[PDB]
Amino acid sequence: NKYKRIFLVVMDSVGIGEAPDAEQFGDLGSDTIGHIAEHMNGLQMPNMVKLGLGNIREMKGISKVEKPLGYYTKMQEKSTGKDQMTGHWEIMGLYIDTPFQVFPEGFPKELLDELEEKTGRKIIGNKPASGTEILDELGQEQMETGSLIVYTSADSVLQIAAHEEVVPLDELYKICKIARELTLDEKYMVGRVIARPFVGEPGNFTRTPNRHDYALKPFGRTVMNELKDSDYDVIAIGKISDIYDGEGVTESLRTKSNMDGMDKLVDTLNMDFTGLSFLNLVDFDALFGHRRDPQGYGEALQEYDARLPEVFAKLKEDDLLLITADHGNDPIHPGTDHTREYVPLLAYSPSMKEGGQELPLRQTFADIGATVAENFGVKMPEYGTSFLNEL
Ligand SMILES: O=P([O-])(O)O[C@H]1O[C@H](COP(=O)(O)O)[C@@H](O)[C@H](O)[C@H]1O
Ligand SMILES: [Mn+2]
Ligand SMILES: [Mn+2]
Ligand SMILES: [Mn+2]
Repeated sequence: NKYKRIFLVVMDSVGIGEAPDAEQFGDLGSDTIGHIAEHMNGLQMPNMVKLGLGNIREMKGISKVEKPLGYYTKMQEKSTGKDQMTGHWEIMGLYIDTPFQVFPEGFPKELLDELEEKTGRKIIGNKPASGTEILDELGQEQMETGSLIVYTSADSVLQIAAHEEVVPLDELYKICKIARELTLDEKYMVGRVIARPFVGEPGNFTRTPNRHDYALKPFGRTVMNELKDSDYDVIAIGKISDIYDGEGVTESLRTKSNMDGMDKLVDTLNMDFTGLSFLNLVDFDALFGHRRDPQGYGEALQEYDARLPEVFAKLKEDDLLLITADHGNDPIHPGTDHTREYVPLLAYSPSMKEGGQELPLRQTFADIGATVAENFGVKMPEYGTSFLNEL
């Protein structure tokens, strides 16, 4: 095998400019890194610059270098949707025709009617909200009536909140499983159904750790599945395991923040493994993109960049580092949804003694999965073209 270990880092939502099909999505003008760079009066990301970020595209504070450490290009999304599961499933070798939906005005009456019909319970709420806001507003009514608080967020989720002393946990989980079946429908396709049990009294409600998530499996066996089946390590860091519903995962490391995610990446550098370490840095999307906070996003990018030199120092001759993103989420863009954007691709190994070069543009995110598959000699994905031989 060419590389013993591959470290794949998804900077979640870190897009590099509108894709050719952005107009279909209402995403003309979208530019996640570029708009952040402008807001920051120049982004400080010297380590990404050294890798060749500016060679992909020059932006404020992000300039090209004569001799990038590794290889660079961008990738274009081939699948229909710009959601979390589409982008990640494509990266690992799939093609997803049917996109996951978001619900800024709440769920269609038809879906909620059927959920009521199957459960024998009333549904209240039906809007995007934080768990705190919705409990303050409807927690007391929920307790008194035994109704279900159904709500969403900026991502593809259907959340069901019920008080633990009013709706037994087991009943709440049964209800969520019913909701999970009903939402396997392209009209209502949510990425995740989430049980949100809570306790307390009006003016003092708290969500309990008895939260359960109900995800869909990827629409195909992924490169991760093939790695696991061939006895390779597949270490998932952060949201990765959840995003693939555990498919192909041999070890999962939970993270609490981007800095904690980098700490776990460092932990995996310290592990003797053969296979894939796969990190998702989610704060970019979860705290800043959807909340349209370019300052916070910019600060987070600078915090991430400052962590990289330690990563560079630990990489071995037979390690490969891949840095990419799944979609965009431009923090200076209308609405609260993701943006359809190209994503950067940086590919670096200390064995690249003369530095890297420009790669042909990746026509699908599955090019990453294809590269990983070829490296480890496992079954090649149906989609994607390996760039292993170019490195
Ligand atoms: O908590 P996480 O990282 O699993 O994230 C979870 O909860 C968030 C809601 O946050 P709130 O608690 O403010 O309602 C949602 O945006 C997200 O889709 C969901 O996976
Ligand atoms: Mn848009
Ligand atoms: Mn994402
Ligand atoms: Mn998102």
